[PDB]
Amino acid sequence: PPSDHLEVFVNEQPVKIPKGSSVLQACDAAGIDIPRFCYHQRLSIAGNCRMCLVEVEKVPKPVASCAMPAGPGMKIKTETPMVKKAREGVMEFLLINHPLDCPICDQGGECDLQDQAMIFGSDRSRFVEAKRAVEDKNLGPLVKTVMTRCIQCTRCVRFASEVAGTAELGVTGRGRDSEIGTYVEKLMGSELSGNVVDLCPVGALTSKPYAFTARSWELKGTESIDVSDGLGANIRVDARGTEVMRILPRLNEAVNEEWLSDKGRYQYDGLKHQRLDKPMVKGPKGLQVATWQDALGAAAAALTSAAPGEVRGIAGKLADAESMVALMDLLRGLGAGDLAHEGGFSDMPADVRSTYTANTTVQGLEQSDLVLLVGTNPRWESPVFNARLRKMFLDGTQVGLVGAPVDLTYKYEHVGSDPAALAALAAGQHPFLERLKKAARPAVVVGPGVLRRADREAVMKAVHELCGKAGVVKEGWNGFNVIHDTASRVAALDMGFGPSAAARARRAQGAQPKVVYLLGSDDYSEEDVPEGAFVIYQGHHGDRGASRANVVLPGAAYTEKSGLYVNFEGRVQQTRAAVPLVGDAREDWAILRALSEVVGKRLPYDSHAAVRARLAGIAPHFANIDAVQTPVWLNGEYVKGVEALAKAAPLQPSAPLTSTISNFYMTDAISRASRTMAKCIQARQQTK
Amino acid sequence: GYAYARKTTDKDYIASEHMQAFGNTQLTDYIIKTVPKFVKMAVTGPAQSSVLYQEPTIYTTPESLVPLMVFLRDHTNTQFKCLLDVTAVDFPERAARFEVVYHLLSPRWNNRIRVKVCVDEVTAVPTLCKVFNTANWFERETWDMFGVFFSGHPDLRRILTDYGFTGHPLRKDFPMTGYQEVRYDYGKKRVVSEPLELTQEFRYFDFNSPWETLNR
Amino acid sequence: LNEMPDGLYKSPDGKVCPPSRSTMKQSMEALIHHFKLYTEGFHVPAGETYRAVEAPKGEFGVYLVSRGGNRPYRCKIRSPGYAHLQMTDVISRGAMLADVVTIIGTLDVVFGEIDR
Amino acid sequence: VVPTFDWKKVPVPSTTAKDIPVTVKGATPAGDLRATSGLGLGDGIKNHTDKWLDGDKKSPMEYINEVAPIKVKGLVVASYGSDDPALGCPVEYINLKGTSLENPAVCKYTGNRYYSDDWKG
Amino acid sequence: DKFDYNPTTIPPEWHGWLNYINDYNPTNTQFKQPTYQIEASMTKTGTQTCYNPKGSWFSAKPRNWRKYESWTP
Amino acid sequence: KRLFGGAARHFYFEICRCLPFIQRLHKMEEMVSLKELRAIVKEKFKEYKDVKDGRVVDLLIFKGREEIETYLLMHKQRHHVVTEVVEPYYAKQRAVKKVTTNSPFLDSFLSSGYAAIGV
Ligand code: SF4
Ligand code: SF4
Ligand code: FES
Repeated sequence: PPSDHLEVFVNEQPVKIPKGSSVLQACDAAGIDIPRFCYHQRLSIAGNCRMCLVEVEKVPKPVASCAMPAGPGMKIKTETPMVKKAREGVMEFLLINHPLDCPICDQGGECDLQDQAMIFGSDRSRFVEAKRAVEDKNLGPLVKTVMTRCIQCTRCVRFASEVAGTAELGVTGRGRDSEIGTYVEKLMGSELSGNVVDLCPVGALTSKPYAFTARSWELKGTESIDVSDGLGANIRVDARGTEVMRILPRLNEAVNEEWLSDKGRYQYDGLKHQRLDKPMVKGPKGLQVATWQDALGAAAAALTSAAPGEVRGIAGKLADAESMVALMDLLRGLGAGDLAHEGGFSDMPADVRSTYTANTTVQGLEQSDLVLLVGTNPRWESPVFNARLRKMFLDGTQVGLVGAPVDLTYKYEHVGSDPAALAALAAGQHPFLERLKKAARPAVVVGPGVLRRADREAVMKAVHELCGKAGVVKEGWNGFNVIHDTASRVAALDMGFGPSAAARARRAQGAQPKVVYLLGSDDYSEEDVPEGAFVIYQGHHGDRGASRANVVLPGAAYTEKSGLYVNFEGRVQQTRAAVPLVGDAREDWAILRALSEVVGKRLPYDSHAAVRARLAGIAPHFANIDAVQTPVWLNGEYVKGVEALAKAAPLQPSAPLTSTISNFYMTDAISRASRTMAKCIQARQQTK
Repeated sequence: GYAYARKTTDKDYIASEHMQAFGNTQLTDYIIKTVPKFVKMAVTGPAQSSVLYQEPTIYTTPESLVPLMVFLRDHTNTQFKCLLDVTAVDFPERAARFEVVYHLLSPRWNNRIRVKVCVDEVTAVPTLCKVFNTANWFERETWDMFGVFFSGHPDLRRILTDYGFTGHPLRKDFPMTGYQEVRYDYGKKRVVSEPLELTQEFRYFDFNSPWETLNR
Repeated sequence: LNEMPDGLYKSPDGKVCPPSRSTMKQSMEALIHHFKLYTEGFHVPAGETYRAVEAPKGEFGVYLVSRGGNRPYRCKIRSPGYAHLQMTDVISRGAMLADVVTIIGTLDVVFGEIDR
Repeated sequence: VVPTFDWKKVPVPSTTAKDIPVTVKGATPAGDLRATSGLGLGDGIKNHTDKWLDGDKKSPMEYINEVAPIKVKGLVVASYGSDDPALGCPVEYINLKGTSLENPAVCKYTGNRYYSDDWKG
Repeated sequence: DKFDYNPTTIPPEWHGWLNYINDYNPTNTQFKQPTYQIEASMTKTGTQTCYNPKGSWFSAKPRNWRKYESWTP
Repeated sequence: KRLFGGAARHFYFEICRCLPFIQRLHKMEEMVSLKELRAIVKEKFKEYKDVKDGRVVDLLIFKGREEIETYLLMHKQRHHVVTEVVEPYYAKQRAVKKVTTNSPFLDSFLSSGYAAIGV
C-alpha cells in the first residue's frame, strides 16, 4: 500500500492515523478529547456548532476539526490562546438564548452543554437582552419536547434521515428563527424513536415516560442484556433501590452498535404491575397464599402421582438456560420426555448449530454486497438489526426479498411471495439468481416465520439448493443465516430441550397430558395445555398462564437475576441483577432444584456455578461468555440426513412466507403489562 | 529546645535572608548530596509552612528511616526538632499499598519537611519512639486505623476504636458503616453487638462528569 | 474594626465560588455554575499539602491528599490536644490525686478533636 | 404491494389499557402520556396529589387553577414569579404568539398563565 | 392562658418582635397576609392528636409503601 | 522441625496458661469447662493451619494476643464470650447430621431468597 497510514503532529507529538481521517480523529488518536456538539460517530458530518475549532500551522483561521481532513505532516495545536478564546466565544454564543431551565430540565447532571460550559467556557455572562422563546412540539408518546433548549446541532434530523429512515424532521425558518420539527402536527412513527433522545445533547428532546422522576446521579447502573427479542442488545439498567427507573443502550459493535428499540427501552414499567410475589396453591376457595414448603409439596405430589407419559414441560420466551436445563433434567429424571417451547418448532432437529444460527454473524454481514431475505420482516423482528441492514443499504449492499411485501425503510426487489417463487428462483426463472451468481459475497437470511411452518423441511431444502447453486457458502465465506425473535430459543436448541420420539408419536395419535409445567409460558397454544389438567406455573407476571394454574411459584424477572441467553448468531451473553428479588420470589433454577429435592430425585448441582458447569458439560461453548464459535458446516450431508422429514409433510407452494409477529409492541407478559406500550398502540389507532 | 525568647523588641521579620534562601531552594539538593543512600525520591512542592514558598518531600526505605530522622533532627543545618504527626494513606492499586507520612517542623529556621515510607500490609516499619516521644500515640493510631505494624514499639495496642474491634477502618476496602451494630437487649440485660441493618441505606451519588480532565 | 475595607468578600473565580442569588436568577452561566457547584462541586487538582493554623489550643493542621476528584482522597486531622494529652504520664509523676484535674484543665483538651 | 397495517385490529389487554396515566390540558395536549414512578402503587394510588396530601384539603393545583390568565402586550414575556427578581424564580421567557384567553401559555416554574392579542389576532 | 402558658401560641407577626429579630409588629406594620395562612395555636405533642407519618398506626389508613402492584387472581 | 519456630504452639500454651483465670474472672465455672475451652481455642488455631508466610503468622499471633488482653481486662464480658466464641463452635458441631433429611440448600431455600450475612 502507498503508505495507507499517514503521520500528523498533534501538539508536537507524532501520530499515525488511517487515510481519510479528519483532524478530530487525529486528536482522538493522540489522547485528546475535543469538545463537540454536532459531530457524531454514527451520523454524517455537519460542522455547524463550531465547538471543535483547533489551530493548524500556516492557517490564519481556526479550522473545524470534525470536517477538515488531515493531510500529511500536518501540525495541529489544541491549547493555544486563540483555541481557548474560540471555545469561550462559541460557548458564550451558545448560552445567550438558552433558557435558565437547569432545575426543571431532565438533562441536568448529565448534560453536555453544562459540563462543556464548566470546563471550556467562562464563568460569567454579559448578556442582558431578552431571549428567544419557542413553543413546544408534539411528537408522540415517547418523545417530549421543550424546544427553547434547542441548540440547532441537527443531530435529530440526520438521525431520522440516515438511521431510522423515516426522514420526518427538518429545520423550518431562517436565522435566529430556525426551528426544528415537523411543519404539520405529526407523530414520530419509527420503532427506533427513543434513540434520538440519547442523541440530543441537551434537554430539548427528553423521554416522556421518564420525565421528572429521577436525576442521573442517584441511579445505580448495571450492565445487562435485552431479552425483548432475539438479538440480545447490550443495555444499562438504572435503578433507585428496588425500582428500575430507566433502561439505556450501551456500546457493542458486534451486536447492536449503540441502538435499542422502543420496546426494549420502554417496557420496564411493566415490571411494576401484576407481579407474582408469593407462592399460591389452588384450594376450594381458589388460589390462595401458601408457604414455599406447601407449594413445593403440592407440585411434587401432582408430578409424582401422574404417570411419566402424562407430564409436559413448556419453556417460555424469557427462560434462561439454567432454569431450562434444570426443568429438562428434572422431567427426564422422572421418565418423561414431553418438552415443548413457546416459541414454536419444538420438533425441529438441532444437530448442527450452523443450521439454526447466523453463520456470517451480525458484524460480518456488512461484508456482503447482495442480501436475500426469505420470509422475514426484520423491521418488526429486530429493528436494530434492520437499522444495520439500512446502513448496509446506504453504502451499496443490494437487498432482495422473497416473502410478503413490507415497509423496510429501504428499497428492495420483491422476487416473490411463496415457496413457488423460491423454487422458480432456484431453477433460474427469475433474474435475481444471476445477480446472486455474480455477487462476490452473497448472503441469505431466513426468518423464524419460515421455521414455524408445517412444511419447513421442504422450504429449507429449497433454500439449501439455492445456496448451493448461487455460491452462498464457499471457501472463505459462509453467507447462510437463520435469525430468531425470541430470547430463549437458541439456548434451548443448544442444550437439547426437545421432545423424544415417543412423545412426538403420542402427540401424533392425540395423547393428552394431565400435569403441565409452565416455565414462564403465557403464549402457549390450546393444544398443549388441555382443560382439566394440573398446571404448575413458574414465573414473574400474573397473566394467562397464572390465572389457569393450580400451583404458582414466583420467580425472577430478567432485571433481578443473572441468567444466560444466546442470541441468533450463537453468542453467549448474560443478564445481571440490577434490583433484588421482589417479595418472596426466588431464583428460577433454585426453585427447580428445591422441587427436585421434594420430589425425591435431587439434581446433582447446588450452586449457580455448578448448574453453569452442567450447561458447559452438555455443550462446551456455554462456558465462553461474550464470544461466538465458528460452527461446523457439513455441506449437504445434513440435508441428506433429514430427507425423511422432507418426504413426509410435503411442500405447500401457495402459502405465503410471512412473519408471525402481528403485535410488535406487545410480545410477552412484560410488554403486555406496560402502560407505555398500550399508549404507543393507542397513538397509532387514534391517527385514523 | 530552641526558639527561646531573645529579642525584647517587636520583630518585623521572619528568618534571615541567607538561611531562608537555603531552606526554600537548596535543602532538597543538600539532603540528597549529604546522605544519598537514605533518599530514593524527592518532591519539591507547595510548602506546608506558607502559600508563598516551596518545601521538600523525601522518600526513604524503612531500613533507613531512623538514621535519616536522627540526621534531620540533629544536623546543624536541618534542626527538625518537632514531629507533628505520623499517618498513612492507602493506595490499593500499588504493590505496596501504604504510604506512612511524617511531618516535621524546624523552630530554629522556620521550616517544614515531609518524609514518606512505602510498605505493604506485612512489612514492619521501625518505630521512632526513641527519636521523638510523640511517635508513640501516632503509631498506635496508625496501627489501629490501617494495620501498619511498627516494630520495636513499647506497647502497640489500639487507641481509638472499640474494645473488641477487629479490622482497620481507614482502609479503602473497609465499609463506611462497617459490619456490626449495637443495641440494648431486654432479655439478656446487656448491650449486644448484632449484624448491621439500616432503616434507610446510604445513597451514593455519582456526580463525576465524563468531560472532566483533572481525574488522576 | 478600624481597618475594615470595602470591596469583595469572596473570590471572583466563579468555577470555585458559587454566584450570588440575584446573578443565578438572571444569567445562564451563573445558573450552570450554581447547579454544578452544589452537586458535583469543584475538582481539586491532584497533589498534597499540610496547612496549619494557630488555633487557641495550639497548632491545628490538616493533611489533604488529592487524587483529582471532587472528594478528598485522604484527610488527616492533626489536633494539638492529642499531643498535649500524651504528656500526662510524664507531667503527673510526683503529683497527688488532687493535681490530676489541674493538669487536665491546664492542658486545655476537648475530646472531639482528640477523638476524631 | 406493501399493504397497509390495521392498527385498530391490534388487541390490548383491558387491565393495561384502562390504567394509562394521562393529563388534563395544562402544559400539554389533553390526553398524552403522564410520567409516573412506582410510589403509591402498593396503596393503590393513581393520582399525583393523593400521594402526599391526605383529606379534603385544598390542593396546590386547585389554587393555581383559580388565577385567571394575564393579558400581556408583546410577543415574549419574562416570568419571575415576583415583583422583585431576587425573590422569585430564574427568569423564564415564554412565547405568546398563537395564544388567547382560551389557550394561554403557562410558566414552567410558577404555573402562571399569559396570552397576548398582538400576533395579528 | 394562665394555667398552661406556652410560647407556641405567639403568632409569627409577633414572634420577630418578641425575639428581637426585627422592630415590626401589627401596631406599626401592615403585614401581607397569604390566603393559605394557618393561625398559631398551642402544640399538640404528648397527646394522641399530634403529627404522625403516613405509615403510622395512628393514621386513618396506614400505608404499605410497596412500589409495585401484586397480582390478585 | 516445627514450622516458623513453633510459635503457634507457644502461643497456644500461653493462652492455655491464661485460661483458668479467664474462667474465674468471667464466672464461667458452670457454663463451660477448661477442657472444652482448650478444644475451642485449639479449633480457632486450626483455621489458619495452611498459612505459608511467617509474617502473616506473626501478625495473626499479635492480633490474637490483643484479643486475649481485651478478654483479660474485662473489656468484653461473659455474654461476649457466649455470643462470639463458644456458641459458634456449638452451632458448627450441633447441626452436624441433623434429625431432618433436608439438604443445606433446601434449608437456605426455605429461609430467604439470599444467603445469610454474618452471624
Ligand atoms: S440543556 Fe437543560 S440541563 Fe443542560 S444547560 Fe440547558 S437547561 Fe441546563
Ligand atoms: S432538538 Fe436536539 S438534536 Fe435536534 S437540533 Fe435541537 S439540540 Fe440538536
Ligand atoms: S463538532 Fe465540528 S463544528 Fe460541531
